[PDB]
Amino acid sequence: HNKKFDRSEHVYRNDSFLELIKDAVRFFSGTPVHSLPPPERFQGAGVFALYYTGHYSLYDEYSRINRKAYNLPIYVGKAVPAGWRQSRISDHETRAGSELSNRIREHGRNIAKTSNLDLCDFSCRFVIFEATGSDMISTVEAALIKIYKPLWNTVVDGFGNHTPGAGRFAQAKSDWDVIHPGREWAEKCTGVHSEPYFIEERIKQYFSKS
Amino acid sequence: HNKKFDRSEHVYRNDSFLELIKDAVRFFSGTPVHSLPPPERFQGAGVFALYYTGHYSLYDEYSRINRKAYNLPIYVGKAVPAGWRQSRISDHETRAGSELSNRIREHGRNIAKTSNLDLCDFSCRFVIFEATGSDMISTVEAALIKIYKPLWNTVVDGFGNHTPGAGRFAQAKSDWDVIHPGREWAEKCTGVHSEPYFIEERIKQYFSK
DNA sequence: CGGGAGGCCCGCGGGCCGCCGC
DNA sequence: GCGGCGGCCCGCGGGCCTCCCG
Repeated sequence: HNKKFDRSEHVYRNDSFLELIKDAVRFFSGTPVHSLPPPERFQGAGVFALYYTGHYSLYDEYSRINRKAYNLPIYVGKAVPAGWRQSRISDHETRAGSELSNRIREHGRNIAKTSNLDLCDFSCRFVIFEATGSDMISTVEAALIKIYKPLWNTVVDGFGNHTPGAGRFAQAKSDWDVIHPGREWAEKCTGVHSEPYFIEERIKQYFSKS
Repeated sequence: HNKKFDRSEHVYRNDSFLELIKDAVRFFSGTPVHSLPPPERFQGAGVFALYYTGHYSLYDEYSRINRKAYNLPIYVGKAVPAGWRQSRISDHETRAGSELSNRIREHGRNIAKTSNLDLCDFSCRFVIFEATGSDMISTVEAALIKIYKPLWNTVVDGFGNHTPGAGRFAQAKSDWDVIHPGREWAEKCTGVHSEPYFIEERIKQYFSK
């Protein structure tokens, strides 16, 4: 403890970065668009976007919005370097990892298990933030989400989830699993999930705004 | 697609964003130290670190590391503003929330619950990131953890847990709990958990190079 | 039988609900 | 009945574990 509490001295303002962020976003937007997952595997961590062009009833708008360019993301994720929680890269260095390609791939697999979504109707964009750049990954991801408010980011939860595992079978599958059954593990959960009607209604709210 | 695939076309080269973290990390280091919890409540979202100065056997070494200054944190966390998960911020009708303060206190309180740690032996530092700097919170925390590798984040897991609740009761009591009862809810967990000897043996290792 | 990738655990803490004191 | 405080759900995904191919 120290006498004289003064809140002003704990606040961190440094505007320098906003322009760094808008430079990243700017760049992201012009990166080539590939199918899901990309035709080759690659090393790197970074950020990515998923785009829909199919006609599943609830999402048909995207085939309209995205008809002429990949304009609106359904989802935007990030693959951060290994070591975010414990930072234990302490005596086993690398092996330049490839965690971005891996998530993107994982997400492709999950879609491919759904009954009502066709992986052929998704594409992506992704950026690799190198060496020291890796520090941006999160911040850019937030900006992208602030700009597009992608549906699986701002209305429908659970796309990005891993299995809860035994020990957590009792919890509820996510909204994302209720409307898109089924990853196996989603079907082993006994927990009371949302009711399809509420999730569908949230989705319609999302597509009302001009 | 339509293209070739040219990994190179997706690469973002940047070097100065790292300097921003440096600035934030160094600034954090400078901020006034307060006990746990801080003497007053305050509004803001951001990052905080916790400090030990006590003599509970296993952690006694901190009383020698932090003897002269608040050097090495035992745990580093974050608190992000309300509606961050679905990017509906103080829209309508906040940003005047006080989530940083509030989590610092839930932390104090968990500690107060243990039978073998004394709250007075803990101090803290915190940084508030204001609007539009809150995008950064996540990252500063990660750097702070990379730099200080704080025992609880990197070795004695669990302090971070809120109650897992029903639905998750079959998981294993966390390392942290198994050395620091008694959070009510940890007793409800039924998974096969790690052994005190190996947890203590890991703490001994933390202080050995 | 070691390195990599994907499987299967729980960590951190966000969000929302309910109880409480205004 | 509000909003502040706690408590109890789970999102979101990191990391070790495994299984397999050398």
